Amino acid sequence: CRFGTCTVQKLAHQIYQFTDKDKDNVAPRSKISPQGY
Amino acid sequence: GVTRNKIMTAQYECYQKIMQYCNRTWDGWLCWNDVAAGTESMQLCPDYFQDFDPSEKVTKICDNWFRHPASNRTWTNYTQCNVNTHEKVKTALNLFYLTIIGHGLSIASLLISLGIFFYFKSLSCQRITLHKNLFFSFVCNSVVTIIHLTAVANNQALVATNPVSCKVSQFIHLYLMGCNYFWMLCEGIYLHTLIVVAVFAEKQHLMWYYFLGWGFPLIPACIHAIARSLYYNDNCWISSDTHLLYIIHGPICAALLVNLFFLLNIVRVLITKLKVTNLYMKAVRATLILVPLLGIEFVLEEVYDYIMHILMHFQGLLVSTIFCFFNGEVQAILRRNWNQY
Amino acid sequence: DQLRQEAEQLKNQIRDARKACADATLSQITNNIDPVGRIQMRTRRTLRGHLAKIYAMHWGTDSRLLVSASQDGKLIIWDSYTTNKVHAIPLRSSWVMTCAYAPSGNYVACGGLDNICSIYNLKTREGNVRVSRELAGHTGYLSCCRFLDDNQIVTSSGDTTCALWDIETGQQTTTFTGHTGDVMSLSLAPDTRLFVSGACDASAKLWDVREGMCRQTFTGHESDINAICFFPNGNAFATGSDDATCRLFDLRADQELMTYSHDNIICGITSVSFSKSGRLLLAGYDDFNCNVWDALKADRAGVLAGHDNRVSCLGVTDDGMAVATGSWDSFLKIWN
Amino acid sequence: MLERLPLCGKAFADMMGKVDVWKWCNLSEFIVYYESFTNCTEMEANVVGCYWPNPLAQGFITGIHRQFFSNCTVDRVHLEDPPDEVLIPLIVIPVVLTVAMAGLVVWRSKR
Amino acid sequence: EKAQREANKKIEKQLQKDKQVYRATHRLLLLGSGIFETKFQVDKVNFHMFDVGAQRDERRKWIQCFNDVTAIIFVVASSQTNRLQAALKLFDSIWNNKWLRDTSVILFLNIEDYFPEFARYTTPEDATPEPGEDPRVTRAKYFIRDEFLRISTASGDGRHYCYPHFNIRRVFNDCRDIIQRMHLRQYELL
Amino acid sequence: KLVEQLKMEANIDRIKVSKAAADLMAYCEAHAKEDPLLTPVPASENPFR
Amino acid sequence: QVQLQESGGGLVQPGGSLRLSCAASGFTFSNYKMNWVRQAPGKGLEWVSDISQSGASISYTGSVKGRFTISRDNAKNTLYLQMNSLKPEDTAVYYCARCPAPFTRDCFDVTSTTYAYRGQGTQVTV
Repeated sequence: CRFGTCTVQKLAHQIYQFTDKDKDNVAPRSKISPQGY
Repeated sequence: GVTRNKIMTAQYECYQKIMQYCNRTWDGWLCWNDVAAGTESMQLCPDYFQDFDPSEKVTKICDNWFRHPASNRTWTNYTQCNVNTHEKVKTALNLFYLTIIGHGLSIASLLISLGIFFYFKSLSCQRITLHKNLFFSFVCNSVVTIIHLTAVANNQALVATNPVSCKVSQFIHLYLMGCNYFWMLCEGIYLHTLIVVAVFAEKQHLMWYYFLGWGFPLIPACIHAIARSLYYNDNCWISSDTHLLYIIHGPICAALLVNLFFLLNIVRVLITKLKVTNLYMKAVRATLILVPLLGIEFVLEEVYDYIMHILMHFQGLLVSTIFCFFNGEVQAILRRNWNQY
Repeated sequence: DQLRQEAEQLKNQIRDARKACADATLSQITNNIDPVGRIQMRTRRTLRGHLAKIYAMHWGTDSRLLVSASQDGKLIIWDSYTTNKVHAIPLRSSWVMTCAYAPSGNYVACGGLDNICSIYNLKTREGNVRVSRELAGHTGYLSCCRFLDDNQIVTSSGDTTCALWDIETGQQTTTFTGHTGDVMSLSLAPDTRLFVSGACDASAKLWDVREGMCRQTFTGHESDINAICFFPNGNAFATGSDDATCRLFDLRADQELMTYSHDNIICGITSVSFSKSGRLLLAGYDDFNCNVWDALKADRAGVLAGHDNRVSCLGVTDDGMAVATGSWDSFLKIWN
Repeated sequence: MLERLPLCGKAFADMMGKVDVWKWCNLSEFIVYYESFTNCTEMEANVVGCYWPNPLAQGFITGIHRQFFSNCTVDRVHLEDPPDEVLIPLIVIPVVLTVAMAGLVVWRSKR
Repeated sequence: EKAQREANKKIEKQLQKDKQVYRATHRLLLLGSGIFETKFQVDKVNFHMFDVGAQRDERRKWIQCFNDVTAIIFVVASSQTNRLQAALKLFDSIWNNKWLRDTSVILFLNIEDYFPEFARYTTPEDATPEPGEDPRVTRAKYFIRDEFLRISTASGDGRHYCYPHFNIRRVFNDCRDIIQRMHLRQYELL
Repeated sequence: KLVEQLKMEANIDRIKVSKAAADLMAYCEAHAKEDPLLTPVPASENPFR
Repeated sequence: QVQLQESGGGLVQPGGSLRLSCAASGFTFSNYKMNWVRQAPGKGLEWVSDISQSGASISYTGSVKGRFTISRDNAKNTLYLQMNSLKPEDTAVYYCARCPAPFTRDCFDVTSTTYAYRGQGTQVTV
């Protein structure tokens, strides 16, 4: 938010996003490759 | 791989909803809807990989797609969401651990203070009653916050199921956060009526304080619950990119502003009383003492955010240490009761 | 007025008669005593409900009912067994300083800055409690009162006088004069025919309720005597003064026997009361604490901590089972 | 180039016999073969000067997806903000209620 | 025993109504048949002022009963038996009494060779003399106030505050200031 | 009169302290058993525990 | 027993000197605060001077400030009042007073009638 109280909800969202380690660790190298997507 | 499953599932959904200016296309990760020429459609980075943050928004340009040099083909940059992630994960983990340890220490201190207040019946005035209520609201808020953070946000296996238990937990968590931030307003109202107003002690009915601390926070909680159930019904109500959280964070801000006004009036009355009798010493001392009780730390860069996070997640410990562990009356009773064991 | 020379020569004869009658202090012949050690008494009950500071209390003869006088203008009767309030008597004068429980349990008295000992009927056929008689005639504040029967009661007043009252007629049948300071407390003997008195002149006098004469006079204290209480045998009594010490006097010896004091205790005594045996001397002090003194060895055998304000009164039950301790924190504590 | 994609396209069209008519839109069943077909199209590309997303792919895969599985809704979840007229009153009513309740408690406790 | 709790419920219900009228009443002791009571009420705030009647001049015992009052109204007569200095010693004993260190004192006021420090004494310009008043009258009046204030500021230990005054509104505004300072000290603010 | 009161306080047939000190001490020794404050027996029959 | 027997006094011409002494007994002289009280013929009792238990804090009345001095010998349990340059206004019975509360800053009920803990009084006639 622009307030200071939403840090609990923003932190909950950050945990929901940045804890799934079952997916790929490093992003596949098609993005960093200009001859790709 | 489940990430590749998500990739092909997004492709499936998008290229089914096709039949349901740069022409319609599919980059490989996101659906690019056809728009008029001369404009750039920027979409948000997906949730496929660890190095991709769902916070940053990727770009895509059309003037006939983009002409990447040395490629001469359609291309779009995903640079803003591939970098600046590996230490944001670091600070996310650090803030999570700081929150849980601060809430645990606050729970311990507040329960100890509640035990002291309930064992020493000599302190049974309305001030002490409101202190018990505020401490109990703090305890419940911190407990439900730890429960929602360690069992809903950190484990996506239950969020993928999308049950009714996690949404009910979110509702209870928002309601108890409202209670925690409204008992601060109740304490501020009591202080303003005692100091600024000529209200006697042990006089008022004290029921409206209970209704405002425990009954009123149900209104914004239920409003936000129905609003998300009808407009933003996502999984477990964990998304923080919606404006419906303002339904909860508005009354909190209003109560904190009213508490700031009450604090200003209280320090004004105090400095006025100090005129007949330095002045700045106690004038700032009382303010720093009443800041954690009234919760005036949200109306305000490298470490300021961490200091603010500490001030919020260690507020229960601060209030329990100031108003119970350093209180003159409680301390004196403890020291002269220490002669038993 | 040089008969003062005769008065000073006569008090020397009395002082020399006390020196000849003293072979050894009571504390001297005490080595044949098994020490009682540390008496650890705990708060078994805490009667709450009073609004202001509690000034006095008195146990009933049944050792279950007790009356308490607080300066908020209320006379509450407590059942010490179940903490239940039997009666809540509102007083006309809120400045009550003493309260008494009749031996028959049918009446309760109280008094204070109004110089009136109000009698209340507890066994009305209607069922309610109202004033029976207003004993007026004292020109000073009422400090203590004790019932002799349903119709007789002695009162102590701040006008340096004590009076015996007739509850039926409302007349003072005997007035006891001789004190020079404000009388603070009285206490009847077990035979209720004699009673000692403590005033604000560091002196205690022995009185006869019938003839109305001052039998004996006991000195030795240095400040105002605040409380007094008889021994269970009626042959001695203890005194609490502002000089931060307790002293036990003797009737047939006419001399001070013991002095209960310590260097760390520099605050006076607000109340005194002996147990059923008389072995312990309980005393309420101004340091918000109560100290149990060994009446024979003068060594403190226990401390009663827990009160957050000045202790005013102290009462031991007739059977010696419990001790009610009132204080300025509007609380009553029962100890065992 | 485009003629090579016909091989894997017909392979998938023959491989659709695994799912039944009642399970034509059976999701968790055929996405493995769909990924195999996307890799098929990628392999058919990269031989004439085209990447994996190609206009010829945009013209072939549409028919590849439309030939068998039609008239089946995706049933996607829509997660967006309100139309901004039913949001701001729903936000400013709690604030007014809070200030009104605070004033009411103050006014009641004052007397 | 069951019927006994019925009477205890009836009594505690009455005690709750008696607490509402006791905690909302300012009790005052007037110094200067045993005790005369006066219930006056200002701005619908109830005051209960007590005037000691038929009592002896020895006050060191019955003065402890007024340790919890809001304020002791100490009236002084600015005077030959030197009555003013006798009130100074009485105000001195009241101000430094162990049980009145938290009891404020509202000091109500109303010579030449009985105070040698009056010769070399200057009028503090912070004073507010009333219009049409002789300056030497102002010096003699505020000199007596300084004698009582010198005793009031010689002992910082205690919650008692001395409010000197030179009639019912003065007591009302002073009691409001006393309960305000009482509330700030409960929160460790003052 | 202060003199007449002291004159009647000098005609007292007093006894000596060693006799009276042995009587108050023997009273507390023979009555120590009936005081529960000195001898705390089990609280099975105590109406406050 | 608090006796507080005083000494001194007599007839002295105006402008002379005199020294009064208290003979305290029955209590500890070092723990109590001492006072001087005089009673003029036809007038009430009035406080003259007091001295703290230690001996540092000292106060007099305005009529005697600068002329009379207070002193106490805690080792001898006595109190002295050296009177210098007496006036015919000082002709009164001087009582040696002692308020009953020890260890206290307050000194109550001095200069009062029917008040114990005070001596019989010595007559200083000028």
